Amino acid sequence: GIDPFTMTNPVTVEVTRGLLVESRHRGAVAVVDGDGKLFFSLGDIDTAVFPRSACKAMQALPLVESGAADAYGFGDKELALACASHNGEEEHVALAASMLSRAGRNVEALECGAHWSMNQKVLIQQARSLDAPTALHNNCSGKHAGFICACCHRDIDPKGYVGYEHPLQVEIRAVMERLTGAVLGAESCGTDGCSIPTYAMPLRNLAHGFARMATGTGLEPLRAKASRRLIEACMAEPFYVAGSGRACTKLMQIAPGRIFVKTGAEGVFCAAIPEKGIGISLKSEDGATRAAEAMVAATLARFFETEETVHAALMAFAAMPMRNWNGIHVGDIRATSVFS
Amino acid sequence: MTNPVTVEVTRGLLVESRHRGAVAVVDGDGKLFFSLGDIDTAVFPRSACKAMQALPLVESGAADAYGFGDKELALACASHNGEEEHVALAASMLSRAGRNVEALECGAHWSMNQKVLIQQARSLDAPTALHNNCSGKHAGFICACCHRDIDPKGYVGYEHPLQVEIRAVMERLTGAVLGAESCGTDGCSIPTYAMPLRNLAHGFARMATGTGLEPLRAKASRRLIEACMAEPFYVAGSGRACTKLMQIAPGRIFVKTGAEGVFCAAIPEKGIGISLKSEDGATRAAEAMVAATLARFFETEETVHAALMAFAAMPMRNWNGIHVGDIRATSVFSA
Ligand SMILES: [Cl-]
Ligand SMILES: [Cl-]
Ligand SMILES: [Cl-]
Ligand SMILES: [Cl-]
Ligand SMILES: [Zn+2]
Ligand SMILES: [Zn+2]
Repeated sequence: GIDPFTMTNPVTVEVTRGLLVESRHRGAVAVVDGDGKLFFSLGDIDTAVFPRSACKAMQALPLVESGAADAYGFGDKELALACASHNGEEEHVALAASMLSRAGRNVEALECGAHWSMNQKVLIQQARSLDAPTALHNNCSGKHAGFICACCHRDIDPKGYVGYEHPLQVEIRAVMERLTGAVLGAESCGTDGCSIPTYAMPLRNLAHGFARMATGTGLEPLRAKASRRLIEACMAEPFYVAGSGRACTKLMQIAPGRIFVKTGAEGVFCAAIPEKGIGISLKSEDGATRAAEAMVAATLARFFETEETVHAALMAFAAMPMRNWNGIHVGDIRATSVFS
Repeated sequence: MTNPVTVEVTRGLLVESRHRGAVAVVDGDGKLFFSLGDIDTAVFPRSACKAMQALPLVESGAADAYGFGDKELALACASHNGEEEHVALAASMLSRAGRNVEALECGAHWSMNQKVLIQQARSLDAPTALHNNCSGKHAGFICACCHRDIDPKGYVGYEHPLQVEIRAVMERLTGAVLGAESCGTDGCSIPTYAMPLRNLAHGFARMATGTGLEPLRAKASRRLIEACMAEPFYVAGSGRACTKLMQIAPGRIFVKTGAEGVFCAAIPEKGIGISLKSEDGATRAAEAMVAATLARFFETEETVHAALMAFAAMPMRNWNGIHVGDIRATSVFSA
């Protein structure tokens, strides 16, 4: 059932080995329509959680609403990259560089720092082709290029754009408060991996914000139109949101143009299904990506019970097999029956 | 019974993520010194019990016949990084028995340490079975077989004599019941048996003290525990928690990680064995937990206590080097 106020997270994902549960994850999920009505919840959807990268599409609204995306000729690939936690594959790097170039800037304008890919196969490619990663390899480089472009198009100096009272960060707080109805302030702020603010808010508000983006409900016309554009871009070019081997990219290849998903660090996922009018947010309590992936897939699957092929493809992510170094099947990562 | 929150991960002013888990600290006589959570539910030890699985290599006489020292014994007890020294040592152990890389049945994998992984990617097209974190343990298994003229082919199999012997050793050390219904296949394709954390901790306390063990098993157990503490690079490697934790108080603390958030440990001078599990399987939580549990026993040795608390409460810095939060064992470890 639905409890807006419980503080207790149920077991949402089991990891088996042999015939026994070896590890278990707890978590919380909110599913909300464009009007804010709760369709499904699990666990604590009231305590503030940090969305991390899961809200990058909300943070991309300045890039679109300012007219910068249109002025620089950005299409679906650039918008998807601005919404991305990308693998740092060379396609992502070259596209981020071209976004900066069109605004008259380069990698030196980035304030996010560098890191090696969090995808092991891409990390191996990076190690073999690079002495060290650059800021363009950072998973947030498309988001940050979007920030720099939003500033340059408006003649706002991008220097310091990560700072709490830089005009860009002022604007992003206002956007996020309006979309989500949450109160965003220093007491709920932390610093993200890319050195910008990240604001903790209840999962219910996060899901409602995505439901609004997906449906337009409660949004002024320009924000509704820009939200559609960002959601459609991510669904149209899902490699640019994540990349090779990544669950967000593959989830958005199951039912092309119909499902929006986005991961955040520490086990957050956000999602939306525009044709159903719904937004989803969730978090695995311990922060594991594998648990958040199984949870988002099991939650999405409930909306596709009438379409076997889509349902089966989503359930393949809700129940993932594990193989050891010899290829032997050893167990599975499975969403529990709370999702059924 | 719901396990308590053992580790909090903060960001800004707030707890961002939380881990639950269980810990058992048992003496050589089986008395429980300290526990958190449910220490009775069966848990897979994974690599945390490698030192128990190394007993055939020592007790059979194989280690002495092949001229093994503390480095080889530590490697037999290791989840190593697959650095060049680990690879060369596992190859050398196989060669003493008249075997080679082809005798290994564990498969190959890239290092689970990122810096070593980068070095491997730049120097190799692909890892070999020698790079597997379990290659020293498996070389030890093959040497135990060959020394006794047991055919090592199929040594991973449930009724191979080596696996029969390992079950008998581990049932004696831990008091647990091991059988097919509590068995799974581990990462290196051998059996791993789920057992209560209490029994696992008691087994390590028996290894560390000799209590309840026959003389040859007590002596071999002491040899293995001491080798690991004497050569802690060979148990794990550069950058690794198990190696650093065994460099804090040289010769005094034994630790061993297992996949899915297990740790085992022992403090021989206190007659203590330790086991624990992060319920969600996170390595970061198990590392903070083992450090905080060890710290309980060193509170009046300030330099040792401080170095253990540095693993119990770890800062997190972002890509620009800014402190963003912490990974901290909770107050239940100091209560
Ligand atoms: Cl609006
Ligand atoms: Cl994970
Ligand atoms: Cl007792
Ligand atoms: Cl015995
Ligand atoms: Zn970021
Ligand atoms: Zn192994």
